[PDB]
Order: sequence, then structure tokens, then C-alpha cells
Amino acid sequence: ETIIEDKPDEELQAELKDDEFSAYFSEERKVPKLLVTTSKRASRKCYDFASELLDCFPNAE
RNA sequence: GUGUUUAUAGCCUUGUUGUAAUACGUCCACUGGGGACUGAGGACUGCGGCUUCGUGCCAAGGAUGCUGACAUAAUGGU
Repeated sequence: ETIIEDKPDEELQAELKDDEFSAYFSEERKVPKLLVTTSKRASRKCYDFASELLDCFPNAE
């Protein structure tokens, strides 16, 4: 029963309008700034994939 | 060209001028550099040399000291 129906729900929208992600979906339009890091003492194999993940997301550090 | 005997060169031989020098052989428990490989052992003993003596010092029963570079690298293996 947790499946969201295609018909818009006012309870679901009331929850989201002041949610943790509300600053992104509101008229404020908070530009997302990403911080990608790894685990401690990672190898170059992790960096070759992290660089690709860095290409996917602009404005990511 | 023929024969000469220091001539306006000198050569050799001989004793001989103050002695030598040099080369070769040999020796120094005399000495100054360059290069390479090794560092086994692992408290102390020992034999020695310095030292007035030294919990002294030393090249004396086997390497120590001073540095520099790297973790996303350096180094080696398959």
C-alpha cells in the first residue's frame, strides 16, 4: 500500500513542502554543492572512478 | 784523388782529473693518491697501542656516522 498513486495527494505534498530537501524544490532553488570523498587510504582505482563521478556532477568537489 | 798525424775538425787507446751520477737487482715493521666487491658477528670479557692514571681514548676478537627522496610513489615479483 506504500505505492504512490498517480493522482496528486495533499498529505504527501504537505510533508514535502517543509522537508529536508525543501530548499531545492522550492522557489529558493538552493544550488546543490557536492563534496565527493573516499575512504581512508584509497588506491588509484578508486580515483579513476571518482574522477568519472566528478565528471557526471558539475559543481562537485 | 795520393800520402798525412791536430793543423784552422777531431777519433780511438791508455793510464788518469774531484769524485761521482745513472741504470738494473734487492729491501724499508718509508710514504702519498684513484677504483671496485664485502659489512659475516651482536652486552661485557681477549691480544695490543696511546694515556701520569683514567666507569679514559683508539683504525686493537667482523659498519658505523651524517643526510636526501616516498605512500594517490618508490621498490621488486609474475
